[PDB]
Amino acid sequence: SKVCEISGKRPIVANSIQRRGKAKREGGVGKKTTGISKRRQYPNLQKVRVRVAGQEITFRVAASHIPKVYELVERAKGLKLEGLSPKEIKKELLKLL
Amino acid sequence: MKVILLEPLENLGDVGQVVDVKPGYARNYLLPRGLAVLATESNLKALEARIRAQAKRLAERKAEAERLKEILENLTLTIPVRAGETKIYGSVTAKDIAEALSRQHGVTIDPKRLALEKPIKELGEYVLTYKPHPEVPIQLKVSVVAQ
RNA sequence: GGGCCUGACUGCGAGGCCUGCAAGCCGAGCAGGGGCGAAAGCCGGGCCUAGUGAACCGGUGGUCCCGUGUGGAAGGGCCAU
RNA sequence: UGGUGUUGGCUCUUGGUCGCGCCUGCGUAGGAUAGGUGGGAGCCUGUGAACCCCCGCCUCCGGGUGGGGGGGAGGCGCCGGUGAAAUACCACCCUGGCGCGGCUGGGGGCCUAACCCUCGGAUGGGGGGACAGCGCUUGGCGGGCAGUUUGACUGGGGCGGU
RNA sequence: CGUAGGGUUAGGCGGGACCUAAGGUGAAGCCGAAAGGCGUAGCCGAAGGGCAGCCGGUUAAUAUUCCGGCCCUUCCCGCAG
RNA sequence: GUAGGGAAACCGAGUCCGAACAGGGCGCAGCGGCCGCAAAGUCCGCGGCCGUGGACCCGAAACCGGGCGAGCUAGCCCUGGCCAGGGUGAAGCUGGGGUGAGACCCAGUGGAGGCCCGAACCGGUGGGGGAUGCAAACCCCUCGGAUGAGCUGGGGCUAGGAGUGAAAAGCUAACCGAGCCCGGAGAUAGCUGGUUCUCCCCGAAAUGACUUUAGGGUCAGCCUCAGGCG
RNA sequence: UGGUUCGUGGAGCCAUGGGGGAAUCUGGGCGGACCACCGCCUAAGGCUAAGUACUCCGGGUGACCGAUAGCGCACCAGUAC
RNA sequence: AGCCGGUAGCGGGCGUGGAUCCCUGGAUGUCCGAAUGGGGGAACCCGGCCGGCGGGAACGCCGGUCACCGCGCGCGCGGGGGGAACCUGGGGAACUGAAACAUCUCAGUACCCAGAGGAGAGGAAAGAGAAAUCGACUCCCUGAGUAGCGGCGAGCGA
Ligand SMILES: [Mg+2]
Ligand SMILES: [Mg+2]
Ligand SMILES: [Mg+2]
Ligand SMILES: [Mg+2]
Ligand SMILES: [Mg+2]
Ligand SMILES: [Mg+2]
Ligand SMILES: [Mg+2]
Ligand SMILES: [Mg+2]
Ligand SMILES: [Mg+2]
Ligand SMILES: [Mg+2]
Ligand SMILES: [Mg+2]
Ligand SMILES: [Mg+2]
Ligand SMILES: [Mg+2]
Ligand SMILES: [Mg+2]
Ligand SMILES: [Mg+2]
Ligand SMILES: [Mg+2]
Ligand SMILES: [Mg+2]
Ligand SMILES: [Mg+2]
Ligand SMILES: [Mg+2]
Ligand SMILES: [Mg+2]
Ligand SMILES: [Mg+2]
Ligand SMILES: [Mg+2]
Ligand SMILES: [Mg+2]
Ligand SMILES: [Mg+2]
Ligand SMILES: [Mg+2]
Ligand SMILES: [Mg+2]
Ligand SMILES: [Mg+2]
Ligand SMILES: [Mg+2]
Ligand SMILES: [Mg+2]
Ligand SMILES: [Mg+2]
Ligand SMILES: [Mg+2]
Ligand SMILES: [Mg+2]
Ligand SMILES: [Mg+2]
Ligand SMILES: [Mg+2]
Ligand SMILES: [Mg+2]
Ligand SMILES: [Mg+2]
Ligand SMILES: [Mg+2]
Ligand SMILES: [Mg+2]
Ligand SMILES: [Mg+2]
Ligand SMILES: [Mg+2]
Ligand SMILES: [Mg+2]
Ligand SMILES: [Mg+2]
Ligand SMILES: [Mg+2]
Ligand SMILES: [Mg+2]
Ligand SMILES: [Mg+2]
Ligand SMILES: [Mg+2]
Ligand SMILES: [Mg+2]
Ligand SMILES: [Mg+2]
Ligand SMILES: [Mg+2]
Ligand SMILES: [Mg+2]
Ligand SMILES: [Mg+2]
Ligand SMILES: [Mg+2]
Ligand SMILES: [Mg+2]
Ligand SMILES: [Mg+2]
Ligand SMILES: [Mg+2]
Ligand SMILES: [Mg+2]
Ligand SMILES: [Mg+2]
Ligand SMILES: [Mg+2]
Ligand SMILES: [Mg+2]
Ligand SMILES: [Mg+2]
Ligand SMILES: [Mg+2]
Ligand SMILES: [Mg+2]
Ligand SMILES: [Mg+2]
Ligand SMILES: [Mg+2]
Ligand SMILES: [Mg+2]
Ligand SMILES: [Mg+2]
Ligand SMILES: [Mg+2]
Ligand SMILES: [Mg+2]
Ligand SMILES: [Mg+2]
Ligand SMILES: [Mg+2]
Ligand SMILES: [Mg+2]
Ligand SMILES: [Mg+2]
Ligand SMILES: [Mg+2]
Ligand SMILES: [Mg+2]
Ligand SMILES: [Mg+2]
Ligand SMILES: [Mg+2]
Ligand SMILES: [Mg+2]
Ligand SMILES: [Mg+2]
Ligand SMILES: [Mg+2]
Ligand SMILES: [Mg+2]
Ligand SMILES: [Mg+2]
Ligand SMILES: [Mg+2]
Ligand SMILES: [Mg+2]
Ligand SMILES: [Mg+2]
Ligand SMILES: [Mg+2]
Ligand SMILES: [Mg+2]
Ligand SMILES: [Mg+2]
Ligand SMILES: [Mg+2]
Ligand SMILES: [Mg+2]
Ligand SMILES: [Mg+2]
Ligand SMILES: [Mg+2]
Ligand SMILES: [Mg+2]
Ligand SMILES: [Mg+2]
Ligand SMILES: [Mg+2]
Ligand SMILES: [Mg+2]
Ligand SMILES: [Mg+2]
Ligand SMILES: [Mg+2]
Ligand SMILES: [Mg+2]
Ligand SMILES: [Mg+2]
Ligand SMILES: [Mg+2]
Ligand SMILES: [Mg+2]
Ligand SMILES: [Mg+2]
Ligand SMILES: [Mg+2]
Ligand SMILES: [Mg+2]
Ligand SMILES: [Mg+2]
Ligand SMILES: [Mg+2]
Ligand SMILES: [Mg+2]
Ligand SMILES: [Mg+2]
Ligand SMILES: [Mg+2]
Ligand SMILES: [Mg+2]
Ligand SMILES: [Mg+2]
Ligand SMILES: [Mg+2]
Ligand SMILES: [Mg+2]
Ligand SMILES: [Mg+2]
Ligand SMILES: [Mg+2]
Ligand SMILES: [Mg+2]
Ligand SMILES: [Mg+2]
Ligand SMILES: [Mg+2]
Ligand SMILES: [Mg+2]
Ligand SMILES: [Mg+2]
Ligand SMILES: [Mg+2]
Ligand SMILES: [Mg+2]
Ligand SMILES: [Mg+2]
Ligand SMILES: [Mg+2]
Ligand SMILES: [Mg+2]
Ligand SMILES: [Mg+2]
Ligand SMILES: [Mg+2]
Ligand SMILES: [Mg+2]
Ligand SMILES: [Mg+2]
Ligand SMILES: [Mg+2]
Ligand SMILES: [Mg+2]
Ligand SMILES: [Mg+2]
Ligand SMILES: [Mg+2]
Ligand SMILES: [Mg+2]
Ligand SMILES: [Mg+2]
Ligand SMILES: [Mg+2]
Ligand SMILES: [Mg+2]
Ligand SMILES: [Mg+2]
Ligand SMILES: [Mg+2]
Ligand SMILES: [Mg+2]
Ligand SMILES: [Mg+2]
Ligand SMILES: [Mg+2]
Ligand SMILES: [Mg+2]
Ligand SMILES: [Mg+2]
Ligand SMILES: [Mg+2]
Ligand SMILES: [Mg+2]
Ligand SMILES: [Mg+2]
Ligand SMILES: [Mg+2]
Ligand SMILES: [Mg+2]
Ligand SMILES: [Mg+2]
Ligand SMILES: [Mg+2]
Ligand SMILES: [Mg+2]
Ligand SMILES: [Mg+2]
Ligand SMILES: [Mg+2]
Ligand SMILES: [Mg+2]
Ligand SMILES: [Mg+2]
Ligand SMILES: [Mg+2]
Ligand SMILES: [Mg+2]
Ligand SMILES: [Mg+2]
Ligand SMILES: [Mg+2]
Ligand SMILES: [Mg+2]
Ligand SMILES: [Mg+2]
Ligand SMILES: [Mg+2]
Ligand SMILES: [Mg+2]
Ligand SMILES: [Mg+2]
Ligand SMILES: [Mg+2]
Ligand SMILES: [Mg+2]
Ligand SMILES: [Mg+2]
Ligand SMILES: [Mg+2]
Ligand SMILES: [Mg+2]
Ligand SMILES: [Mg+2]
Ligand SMILES: [Mg+2]
Ligand SMILES: [Mg+2]
Ligand SMILES: [Mg+2]
Ligand SMILES: [Mg+2]
Ligand SMILES: [Mg+2]
Ligand SMILES: [Mg+2]
Ligand SMILES: [Mg+2]
Ligand SMILES: [Mg+2]
Ligand SMILES: [Mg+2]
Ligand SMILES: [Mg+2]
Ligand SMILES: [Mg+2]
Ligand SMILES: [Mg+2]
Ligand SMILES: [Mg+2]
Ligand SMILES: [Mg+2]
Ligand SMILES: [Mg+2]
Ligand SMILES: [Mg+2]
Ligand SMILES: [Mg+2]
Ligand SMILES: [Mg+2]
Ligand SMILES: [Mg+2]
Ligand SMILES: [Mg+2]
Ligand SMILES: [Mg+2]
Ligand SMILES: [Mg+2]
Ligand SMILES: [Mg+2]
Ligand SMILES: [Mg+2]
Ligand SMILES: [Mg+2]
Ligand SMILES: [Mg+2]
Ligand SMILES: [Mg+2]
Ligand SMILES: [Mg+2]
Ligand SMILES: [Mg+2]
Ligand SMILES: [Mg+2]
Ligand SMILES: [Mg+2]
Ligand SMILES: [Mg+2]
Ligand SMILES: [Mg+2]
Ligand SMILES: [Mg+2]
Ligand SMILES: [Mg+2]
Ligand SMILES: [Mg+2]
Ligand SMILES: [Mg+2]
Ligand SMILES: [Mg+2]
Ligand SMILES: [Mg+2]
Ligand SMILES: [Mg+2]
Ligand SMILES: [Mg+2]
Ligand SMILES: [Mg+2]
Ligand SMILES: [Mg+2]
Ligand SMILES: [Mg+2]
Ligand SMILES: [Mg+2]
Ligand SMILES: [Mg+2]
Ligand SMILES: [Mg+2]
Ligand SMILES: [Mg+2]
Ligand SMILES: [Mg+2]
Ligand SMILES: [Mg+2]
Ligand SMILES: [Mg+2]
Ligand SMILES: [Mg+2]
Ligand SMILES: [Mg+2]
Ligand SMILES: [Mg+2]
Ligand SMILES: [Mg+2]
Ligand SMILES: [Mg+2]
Ligand SMILES: [Mg+2]
Ligand SMILES: [Mg+2]
Ligand SMILES: [Mg+2]
Ligand SMILES: [Mg+2]
Ligand SMILES: [Mg+2]
Repeated sequence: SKVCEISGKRPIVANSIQRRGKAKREGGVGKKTTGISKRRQYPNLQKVRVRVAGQEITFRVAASHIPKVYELVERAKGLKLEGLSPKEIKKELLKLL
Repeated sequence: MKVILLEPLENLGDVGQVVDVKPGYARNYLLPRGLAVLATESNLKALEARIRAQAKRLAERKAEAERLKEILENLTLTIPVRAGETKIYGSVTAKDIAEALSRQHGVTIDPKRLALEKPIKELGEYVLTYKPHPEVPIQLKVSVVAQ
């Protein structure tokens, strides 16, 4: 319920629009709005744990950008990552974005 | 999802083959256990350039062995021994033929490859396969003679 | 009471009644195509006064007026309900 | 609460669909049980015949069709009976059914590795487990809360009446 | 009360250079559009724990604080065991 | 502004409805002896009144946003403190009795309890006083609890549709059925009030219709001013 | 869902939380559903003066005020209270 | 050619060898504050390390230095906080109006928050939209209360 670390996808505000009535195209009198109230639409945030340079790195990422994580690992094969901490590996992974 | 198998897995495919499986299978079983790699375009050339290079080293064996099948099959290794009538007092071994094909005719050869279980204990004219590479077996004519 | 019928018209409408508005009401006459009558003529529902509901939004039939570069189409307008 | 994403493996079982083997098709008339349109004036037998009997299957009650054995070489069409179409043989497809497969819909069972819980030990063990949680979406219940509405005349107002 | 001058003296009294309580804060970590919310340790947090001074005299005004008497604590250095 | 008519296509001093060349709707138009001159229309000034805006001025009860408050009060948490004196005399214990052993009875010991009387302390029952008070809750007399669900110091946490409540919609800083401050903000008020020099001419209405209208409005009626008619 | 004049409307365009998910100019997006024709334009990387806004500050100028006015404050005022 | 602020006085001084005073630069600048050694009830308290001072080891004082985060190959550069309005972005009411009220309006306004700078934003066409046309963006005038949107109501408005 926050921020995709790969895409930057963020919780956005949306309206919930309650309607009644038969649509004009169905031959009806037309749609009437019985209510409009704000709500939030969240990214489909999921945990993705991967191993890089021996250490275990966790990403909080929207489902839409899950393959972008595994790509970052392949692109991380050509980096001097050995011996760094997980916090340091993550920064190097995201730097390759 | 397309992947490149690193190993032959039952009813899945052969090593180095590009198969298509479900995302979760590849992400939470195969790729973590080293059983397959993502069929990305980048390492899809890595696969291709191994298929390429491995075929190159092999056809270089089948065309270096062929040149060694030209020198042999077009000569005869005459071997002089001490022999009584037909039985030899000593024996001519594959090692002997090799060390014979050295000093004579110039070609050094691998003894352990020649097809000869027991040492030759009689005179005559023998036809001995070499096999420096399968499907390329060199027939060598070796003539055991006395004195 | 009976005969033939569909004027329980279409296109209009001088002139008025009533009246704050918007409505309601009466209407001769002209044309189109008719009904009845020999004809003069009558006929635009019903002896009369109640039996009703402005807009908006939408349905249906027709019209073929608009059609977002152009031809169409979507969707509207108009007449009728 | 349905669909769907995160969400995967194996199997069994029913469903649907194509691929393939296929086999199934019953009037009067007409050999007999004629799926249809073409191709068709021939195919078939040491890829052993007319037929004797044991085996499943299909039986509109004739059979049909699949094996096996004996024997081991002739049998059906073209003709005509014949019907709307009429026959050996070769394709395309039609009915329905079955089997091996695709590819998926449900269902049952099991797995583990996502995900969740846990364990002085943690690139691990244990438990749950593709469920639950969570994201998008569907319909529902919903004074827990929120915004409001709840007409006028009237011998005051309400009540009644209008 | 107005103006001015003077008056509050501590190693031992109370607080701090000690400790922890609720609670607050908060490396690690978790969460949230932003602001921020949480959070084991640790830190802060007292009138609780801990810790060595009694009696008398003196000033216009301070006194376990100055003075007198008799005591005591910690730190540093050194000596001896 | 110089062209209008039609939903429009379009036509145009016409156009629209229509079969119409019918009828109707809406449209189409200076004075003198070329010039003055008066004029479409238009520009600017000025004045009346209307629309928009807080719109003549002052006034709500309220609604919303962001902060500020538990030094009062409510509850809890941590850590300390306090409760004279007297009375009642549970269990247990011991001894005696009792019995097959017991139950149990009696005396002594004992010291329990949202036990009793009563100060401190915590309350606030009835009456009187007070009522521009000593006091925006006080005073006198009386009265309830006073080892407990007791009282109290210090240190803390919980708050506004929220807290806390042995529950009274009580309390959350002397007015709480939704705190306070600042902001939206000059909210809105068809209601009440108020509206400031002088003189001159005219001079009403309180009806009708309709109205979630009835003490408010739109139109008409009635008043007034300018132009015109006569 | 939002933005736009567009409140579901025939609803395109621009943006995007969810699902699916391409191509490299013979590719692609747009001209208000959609299709054809004809044109326009090159998304998914970034930067870029000037013309524009404001007035704590400085100056200049008022058919602006003149101590109940003009800033809340002409004065020791964000003060006393 | 006077001067030691408002500020006179007391008691003392300074200036044509150029004072006071005005401008520019520099020096000094206690303690708190982003506040940053640590703590904290701002302006107080308590430390480590190196150097100095005292008879100085205990004690105290003086100078230097020591927060956290980001970025780069232990050392560097950067960040933090503030500013009257103005700006952009992320969130975002209600009274009110519709003579009731819910869609709608008030309004993407008030306000909160993040960031920016002397401005900010936008900006070099996957534009416009019918001109066989134009040629980044910003801003003013106009187009125009037009086109349209709208319980086709109130209103909104390119
Ligand atoms: Mg919804
Ligand atoms: Mg519709
Ligand atoms: Mg339609
Ligand atoms: Mg609607
Ligand atoms: Mg998650
Ligand atoms: Mg995962
Ligand atoms: Mg998506
Ligand atoms: Mg996807
Ligand atoms: Mg009659
Ligand atoms: Mg009759
Ligand atoms: Mg007739
Ligand atoms: Mg008339
Ligand atoms: Mg009338
Ligand atoms: Mg009537
Ligand atoms: Mg009528
Ligand atoms: Mg006639
Ligand atoms: Mg006639
Ligand atoms: Mg006639
Ligand atoms: Mg006749
Ligand atoms: Mg006639
Ligand atoms: Mg007539
Ligand atoms: Mg009648
Ligand atoms: Mg009659
Ligand atoms: Mg009648
Ligand atoms: Mg109507
Ligand atoms: Mg309406
Ligand atoms: Mg309509
Ligand atoms: Mg039509
Ligand atoms: Mg047309
Ligand atoms: Mg068109
Ligand atoms: Mg065409
Ligand atoms: Mg056309
Ligand atoms: Mg057509
Ligand atoms: Mg049409
Ligand atoms: Mg009609
Ligand atoms: Mg659901
Ligand atoms: Mg799923
Ligand atoms: Mg299981
Ligand atoms: Mg398991
Ligand atoms: Mg497990
Ligand atoms: Mg289990
Ligand atoms: Mg699930
Ligand atoms: Mg759905
Ligand atoms: Mg729902
Ligand atoms: Mg309800
Ligand atoms: Mg309610
Ligand atoms: Mg309201
Ligand atoms: Mg109502
Ligand atoms: Mg009602
Ligand atoms: Mg009502
Ligand atoms: Mg009433
Ligand atoms: Mg009455
Ligand atoms: Mg009456
Ligand atoms: Mg009365
Ligand atoms: Mg009365
Ligand atoms: Mg009633
Ligand atoms: Mg005094
Ligand atoms: Mg003195
Ligand atoms: Mg002393
Ligand atoms: Mg001490
Ligand atoms: Mg010390
Ligand atoms: Mg301390
Ligand atoms: Mg401590
Ligand atoms: Mg952190
Ligand atoms: Mg915290
Ligand atoms: Mg804690
Ligand atoms: Mg400490
Ligand atoms: Mg402490
Ligand atoms: Mg203490
Ligand atoms: Mg103590
Ligand atoms: Mg002490
Ligand atoms: Mg002592
Ligand atoms: Mg003295
Ligand atoms: Mg004294
Ligand atoms: Mg003294
Ligand atoms: Mg002493
Ligand atoms: Mg020693
Ligand atoms: Mg017109
Ligand atoms: Mg006419
Ligand atoms: Mg017409
Ligand atoms: Mg006329
Ligand atoms: Mg003139
Ligand atoms: Mg004029
Ligand atoms: Mg007016
Ligand atoms: Mg206003
Ligand atoms: Mg006003
Ligand atoms: Mg006005
Ligand atoms: Mg309200
Ligand atoms: Mg309300
Ligand atoms: Mg409310
Ligand atoms: Mg608040
Ligand atoms: Mg208190
Ligand atoms: Mg309290
Ligand atoms: Mg305690
Ligand atoms: Mg206690
Ligand atoms: Mg206590
Ligand atoms: Mg007591
Ligand atoms: Mg007692
Ligand atoms: Mg007692
Ligand atoms: Mg006692
Ligand atoms: Mg006793
Ligand atoms: Mg006892
Ligand atoms: Mg006893
Ligand atoms: Mg006893
Ligand atoms: Mg007692
Ligand atoms: Mg006693
Ligand atoms: Mg009690
Ligand atoms: Mg008691
Ligand atoms: Mg008692
Ligand atoms: Mg006492
Ligand atoms: Mg009390
Ligand atoms: Mg008290
Ligand atoms: Mg009291
Ligand atoms: Mg009480
Ligand atoms: Mg009393
Ligand atoms: Mg009494
Ligand atoms: Mg009393
Ligand atoms: Mg008395
Ligand atoms: Mg009284
Ligand atoms: Mg009294
Ligand atoms: Mg009183
Ligand atoms: Mg009293
Ligand atoms: Mg008393
Ligand atoms: Mg008493
Ligand atoms: Mg008493
Ligand atoms: Mg009692
Ligand atoms: Mg008592
Ligand atoms: Mg007592
Ligand atoms: Mg008692
Ligand atoms: Mg107690
Ligand atoms: Mg207490
Ligand atoms: Mg307390
Ligand atoms: Mg306190
Ligand atoms: Mg609480
Ligand atoms: Mg609170
Ligand atoms: Mg608060
Ligand atoms: Mg409130
Ligand atoms: Mg509030
Ligand atoms: Mg409520
Ligand atoms: Mg509540
Ligand atoms: Mg209570
Ligand atoms: Mg207050
Ligand atoms: Mg109160
Ligand atoms: Mg009260
Ligand atoms: Mg109030
Ligand atoms: Mg309220
Ligand atoms: Mg409220
Ligand atoms: Mg209060
Ligand atoms: Mg404020
Ligand atoms: Mg306002
Ligand atoms: Mg007001
Ligand atoms: Mg109101
Ligand atoms: Mg006035
Ligand atoms: Mg008069
Ligand atoms: Mg009247
Ligand atoms: Mg009316
Ligand atoms: Mg009515
Ligand atoms: Mg009425
Ligand atoms: Mg009324
Ligand atoms: Mg009345
Ligand atoms: Mg009224
Ligand atoms: Mg009037
Ligand atoms: Mg008159
Ligand atoms: Mg008049
Ligand atoms: Mg006149
Ligand atoms: Mg969409
Ligand atoms: Mg919208
Ligand atoms: Mg529409
Ligand atoms: Mg749209
Ligand atoms: Mg829309
Ligand atoms: Mg799109
Ligand atoms: Mg998206
Ligand atoms: Mg192209
Ligand atoms: Mg293309
Ligand atoms: Mg596009
Ligand atoms: Mg398009
Ligand atoms: Mg375009
Ligand atoms: Mg188009
Ligand atoms: Mg373009
Ligand atoms: Mg490009
Ligand atoms: Mg830019
Ligand atoms: Mg320039
Ligand atoms: Mg600039
Ligand atoms: Mg600029
Ligand atoms: Mg300027
Ligand atoms: Mg100025
Ligand atoms: Mg003046
Ligand atoms: Mg003056
Ligand atoms: Mg004054
Ligand atoms: Mg003043
Ligand atoms: Mg004066
Ligand atoms: Mg000033
Ligand atoms: Mg003032
Ligand atoms: Mg003043
Ligand atoms: Mg003052
Ligand atoms: Mg002075
Ligand atoms: Mg002097
Ligand atoms: Mg002097
Ligand atoms: Mg000089
Ligand atoms: Mg300076
Ligand atoms: Mg100093
Ligand atoms: Mg400082
Ligand atoms: Mg500090
Ligand atoms: Mg600190
Ligand atoms: Mg030192
Ligand atoms: Mg020293
Ligand atoms: Mg220092
Ligand atoms: Mg230091
Ligand atoms: Mg900041
Ligand atoms: Mg800033
Ligand atoms: Mg800044
Ligand atoms: Mg914004
Ligand atoms: Mg942001
Ligand atoms: Mg927003
Ligand atoms: Mg904003
Ligand atoms: Mg809100
Ligand atoms: Mg509202
Ligand atoms: Mg308002
Ligand atoms: Mg209005
Ligand atoms: Mg308004
Ligand atoms: Mg209203
Ligand atoms: Mg109203
Ligand atoms: Mg109301
Ligand atoms: Mg409203
Ligand atoms: Mg709006
Ligand atoms: Mg503002
Ligand atoms: Mg500039
Ligand atoms: Mg810029
Ligand atoms: Mg470019
Ligand atoms: Mg114009
Ligand atoms: Mg708007
Ligand atoms: Mg404009």
